Amino acid sequence: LIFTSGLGFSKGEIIRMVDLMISRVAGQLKSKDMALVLTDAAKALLAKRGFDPVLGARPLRRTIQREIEDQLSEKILFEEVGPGQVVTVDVDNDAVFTFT
Amino acid sequence: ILPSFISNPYNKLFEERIIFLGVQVDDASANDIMAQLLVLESLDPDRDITMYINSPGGGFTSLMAIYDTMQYVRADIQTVCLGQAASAAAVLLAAGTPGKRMALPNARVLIHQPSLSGVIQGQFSDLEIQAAEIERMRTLMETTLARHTGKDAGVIRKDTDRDKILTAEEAKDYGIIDTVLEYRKLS
Amino acid sequence: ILPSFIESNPYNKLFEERIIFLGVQVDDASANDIMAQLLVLESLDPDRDITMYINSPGGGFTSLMAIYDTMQYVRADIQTVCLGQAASAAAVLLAAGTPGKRMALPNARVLIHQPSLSGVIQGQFSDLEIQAAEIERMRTLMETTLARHTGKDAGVIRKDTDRDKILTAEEAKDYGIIDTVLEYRKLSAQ
Amino acid sequence: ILPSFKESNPYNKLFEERIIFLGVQVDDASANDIMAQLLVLESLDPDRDITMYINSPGGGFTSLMAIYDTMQYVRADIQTVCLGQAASAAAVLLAAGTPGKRMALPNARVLIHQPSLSGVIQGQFSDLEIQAAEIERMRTLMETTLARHTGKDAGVIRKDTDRDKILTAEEAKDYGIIDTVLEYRKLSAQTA
Amino acid sequence: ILPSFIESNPYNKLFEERIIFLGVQVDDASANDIMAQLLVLESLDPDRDITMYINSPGGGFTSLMAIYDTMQYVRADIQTVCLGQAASAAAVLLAAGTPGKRMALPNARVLIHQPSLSGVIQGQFSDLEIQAAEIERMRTLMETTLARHTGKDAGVIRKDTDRDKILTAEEAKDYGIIDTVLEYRKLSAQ
Amino acid sequence: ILPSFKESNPYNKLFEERIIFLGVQVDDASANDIMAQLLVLESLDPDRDITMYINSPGGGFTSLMAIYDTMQYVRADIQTVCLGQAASAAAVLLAAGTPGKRMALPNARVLIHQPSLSGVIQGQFSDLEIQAAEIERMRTLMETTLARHTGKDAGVIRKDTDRDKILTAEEAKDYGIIDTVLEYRKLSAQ
Amino acid sequence: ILPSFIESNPYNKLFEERIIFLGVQVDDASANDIMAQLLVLESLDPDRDITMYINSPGGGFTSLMAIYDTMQYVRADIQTVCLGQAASAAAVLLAAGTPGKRMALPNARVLIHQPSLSGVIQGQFSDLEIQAAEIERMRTLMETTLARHTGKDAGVIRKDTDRDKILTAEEAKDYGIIDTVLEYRKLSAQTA
Amino acid sequence: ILPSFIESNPYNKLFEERIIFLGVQVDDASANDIMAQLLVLESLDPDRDITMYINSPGGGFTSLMAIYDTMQYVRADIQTVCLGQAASAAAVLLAAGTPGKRMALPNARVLIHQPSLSGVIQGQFSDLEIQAAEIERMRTLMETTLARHTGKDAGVIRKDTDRDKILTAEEAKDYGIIDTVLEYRKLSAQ
Repeated sequence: LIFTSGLGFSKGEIIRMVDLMISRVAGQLKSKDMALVLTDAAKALLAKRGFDPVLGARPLRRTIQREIEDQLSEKILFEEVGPGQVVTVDVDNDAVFTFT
Repeated sequence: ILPSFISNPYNKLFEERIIFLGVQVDDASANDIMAQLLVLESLDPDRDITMYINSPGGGFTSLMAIYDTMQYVRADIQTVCLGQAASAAAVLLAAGTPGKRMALPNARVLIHQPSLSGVIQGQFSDLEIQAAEIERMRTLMETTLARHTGKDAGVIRKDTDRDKILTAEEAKDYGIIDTVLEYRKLS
Repeated sequence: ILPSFIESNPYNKLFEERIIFLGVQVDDASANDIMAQLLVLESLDPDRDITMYINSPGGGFTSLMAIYDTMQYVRADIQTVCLGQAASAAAVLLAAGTPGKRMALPNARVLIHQPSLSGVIQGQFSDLEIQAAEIERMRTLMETTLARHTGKDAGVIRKDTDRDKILTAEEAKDYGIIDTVLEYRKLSAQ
Repeated sequence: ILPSFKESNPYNKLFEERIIFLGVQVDDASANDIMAQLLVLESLDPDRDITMYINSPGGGFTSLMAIYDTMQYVRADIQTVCLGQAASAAAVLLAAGTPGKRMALPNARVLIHQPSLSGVIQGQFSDLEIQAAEIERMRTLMETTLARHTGKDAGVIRKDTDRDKILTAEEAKDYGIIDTVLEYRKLSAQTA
Repeated sequence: ILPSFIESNPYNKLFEERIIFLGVQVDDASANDIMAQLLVLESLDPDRDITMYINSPGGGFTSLMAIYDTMQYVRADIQTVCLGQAASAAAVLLAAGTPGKRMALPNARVLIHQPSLSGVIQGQFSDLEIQAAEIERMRTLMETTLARHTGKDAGVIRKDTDRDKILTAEEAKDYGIIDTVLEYRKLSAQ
Repeated sequence: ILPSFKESNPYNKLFEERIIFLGVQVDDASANDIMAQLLVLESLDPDRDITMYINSPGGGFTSLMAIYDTMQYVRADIQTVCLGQAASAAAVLLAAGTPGKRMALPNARVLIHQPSLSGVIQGQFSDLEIQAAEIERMRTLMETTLARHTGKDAGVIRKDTDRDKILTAEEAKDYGIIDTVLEYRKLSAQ
Repeated sequence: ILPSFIESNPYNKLFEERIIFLGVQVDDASANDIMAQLLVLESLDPDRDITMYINSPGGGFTSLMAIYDTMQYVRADIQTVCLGQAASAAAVLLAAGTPGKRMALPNARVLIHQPSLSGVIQGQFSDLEIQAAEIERMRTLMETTLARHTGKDAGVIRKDTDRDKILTAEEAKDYGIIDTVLEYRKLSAQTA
Repeated sequence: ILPSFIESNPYNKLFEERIIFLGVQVDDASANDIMAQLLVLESLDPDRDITMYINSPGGGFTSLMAIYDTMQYVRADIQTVCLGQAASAAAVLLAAGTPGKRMALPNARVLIHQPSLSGVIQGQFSDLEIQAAEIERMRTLMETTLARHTGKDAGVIRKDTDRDKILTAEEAKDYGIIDTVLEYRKLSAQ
């Protein structure tokens, strides 16, 4: 059995989780003859945007889907990324991702 | 006669995070304002606290109590002038969060240097102390208004040397408020 | 003694139907209460008119202008009914109702006169000239508001208000301060 | 010490039976309260009469006119009863009730007299002329109202009110200010 | 400091047994309270006697006449009990109770005297003729009321009340103001 | 400040225990309250003694006579206890308790003195000749009551009250005003 | 402004814990309140101690003796605690608590002095002699009370109270007015 | 006016968080209230600290000592915050909080000066000698407490507090009256 669960004038591993979560996308791309690589800055930005200290890693999956899966699918449909190519994800500059 | 409904209008305003500084600024009103500010901050620190000002001024230490409480709390403060803001109230009006100090079109602001009402008797060795304290309070008001209006203490001192009255627009050009409320009527 | 009934007294009942009673002197307390009531009423239903019963001998100028701004700012339209008398500041408030919704009972009375200083302000000539400038400013502001709301010209208002001007309901209607004089509803007299 | 007795007071019970007590000096406060009560009762049941008990020493003129206009405005009829006295403005209010529905108790007293300035107004002659004109206007308005509600000419009212006119209930009924003088309804007294 | 709790006030208990307490001066406020209570009790049970307790130093004349008319109008019999004193106006109220049901404790005193002016009325001699005529009318009305409720000629009352007349309970019974003198009902005493 | 604890104060709780407090100057306001309380307590249970605690400085004569008649009227026995003082009027009230149930704490005091008219009662000689007669009657009645309740003679009482007579608890007990001097109930002492 | 809480007041809470408060001048109103409170607390539980806090400048002699008799009369033992000061009458009351149970805070002061007649009593010499005899009697009675409750000859108290005598808590303990001077019970101080 | 909310008002909410507001003059009423609040809060939860907000011009000396003894007696740690000013007695109370938990807002003020006899005391020289000795004792006691809590020496306090000494928040911290000057918390413009 397992269970889970002032007024005023007072003062005086996440990168591993991101890798695991993007493992599914990387595998699906591999089935499509594609190799996904994420830079350290990209993983840091993904963790910053999608990791909620209050709610843990709950909003991380949707964040990855928003930032990578949607853009990657759009680019695949545009044919700008073809089978056998290595898809590298980088971050520039609030910031924004970019795919090579 | 203030008619209740269901609560009084003042309770309804307070629920919406509105504080009413509608009396003379003294110890009683200062304590009431401080208690309300602390309660509102505890209930929801993020949300802003509005503060309506229709007062003819008052004491200096009570002004500073209210001022410190307003600046201290986590919540942003938004000051409205309504009908008048004279002497202490003016400082409080200028003490709202920048960009969130507004006044009604026919409001009136009135800034002047601190004045002693009555006579303080005693030996010269005590009147020297009282004069030094009065100068300190005056300089403190100069510095607060200079901080919150973006004007040098010298300019503010020269301007407040004698009672200076400002309309809402003149107050805006003076840095005491940020906006003059346009009327909201649908016709 | 005002008798309640079944735990609502007459004033609360009037407030339920969006009626604000300015039956006292226009000062800080009354001004703050009236602002609070107008804001609450606007919040409850912005698209419903708010009635203002006026029976006041007037009062402060800053309080007048505060109530006036709140009336002109609320999204709802204000309808001002003068009962008994609307003198000095109150007159302006009666004139400041929504054009077409200003009313007075047949035997009511309106009084208009320029602002007057109560008591004596003592000081050096510099402070007194500052005060005189302020008082002229207040007088001109009252003239401007009345001219705006009655369709007269500021100069005509100035000349008319030099000395206390007392108008009956019909004369107030013909002056531009109200739109209609109320008619009785009794059926025995119909 | 006014006892209570749902818990209610005598005045609340009287209000529930559509009775308004004007037992104080007419002024802004009492005028506003009476107007609020009249409006409330008229809204509750427009076609049912409203009863006004008058035991008052008089009061102001603008307040009197507020109350008078409200009485004459409401859909419901007004039945005025003079209790112990009705002086100055209260006499006008007593005469302002609906014809046939104004009455006084046998030992009541009515007192009609012309408006009197309380105190003094000091100022320039150009302001005193304005004040005197307004006072004359109000005197004439009082005479016109009483003439309308008593059936007498304005000149007769002016002549009569020049100095304090005290009337009993019977003299008031003859004058025209009331229609009936109330009769006692004690059971023992009748059966004797 | 009267003992009550939230309201079992002893005056509430008395009123619930149809007892009205006139223990203060006879003025407009107390008069109006008394008439409201008499009317309320008459409505509650018209055919049950209403009791009045009179410990008052008297007061105004119009207020006296208001209370007197209400006492005579109501359908129920009024039983008056003088306890302490019944002076000036209150005396009439004591004598105005239903014949037979007028009582007083053994050590009560009843003061009867003619109406007197509270201060000075000033004005032209004509206004004073009017006021003096009114005062004479009021005095004659007092004599007539007491004559009606005591069985004595108005001339006798005028002669007797020309100057303060103080009567014990027994002298009041002989005079006709009351009918019985209460006898103590303490149990241990018998 | 008096703590509370239905909300009830100590005074109400004592009233529920059939205890009354005459701890203020005797007058109409206090006399009417005492009378209402006595009547209510008699109604609730007339076979149970009512304890009246007396710490008064005195008061009027008519109020004293009202309280005295009520005390002697109600069926329940009254037990008077003097705590700090019983001066002038209250002294009579202390002596008016049921024989055997009049007590005073050891340091209590009683003060008996003839009636006095503080202030001036002005008027013609023919009015002062009536006022003097009334005051003499009041003094004689006070003497007669004190003599009836103490067992002395009206003449002896009159002689003794010619000037302020101050009696301690033992002296009062010997004088007839009280019967027993309360002994302390403290358990630690005994 | 005294903050309530969820309800009661601090004073109601203290009363529930049997803590009377004599924080004002000893007059008839305060005496009646204190007497009512003592009688009520004796009724609720006669076998439990009653605490009485004394912060007062004194007051009337008769009120003093009323409160004194009531304290000595009830069945519950009384424990007095002097907080800010106990002057004139309130000193006697402070000494009137049960022996062993009279306490004072370290910085309290006890002011004992003979009775003084603020104001003027006029009258004939025949009345002034009576008044003077009464005043002497009350002075002697106060001396006897203090002698009884402090274990000192009444002559000693008479000589000592001839002029205002002010005593600190320790000096009062030496005198006899109190038994123990309260010690602070703050945890942080004890642990430091 | 002080709005309530759902029911309670701001002072009650502050109390529920163990906060006491000394916002009036230090006299017997405020002293008694503060002591009652301190004792209640101590009973509710001794371990938790009690906060005292000080904004007052001073007041009596024995009231000061009552509040001070209660603060130093209770089992809980007393934190103090000076808001607008702490003049005369209040300063002592401010300095009497637990070492480490005495705070003041940046623009607060702290006025300390020697005890002064308001009014005039009259009497013989042998009485004024006693009164002057008492005044000296009170002054020495004030200096002793201030030296004990500020760490200074009594002589230095006596020299400094001869005339009104006004210290700001930082000057007070240097003097030892407080420990920390509160820093603002506002999230915006952190």
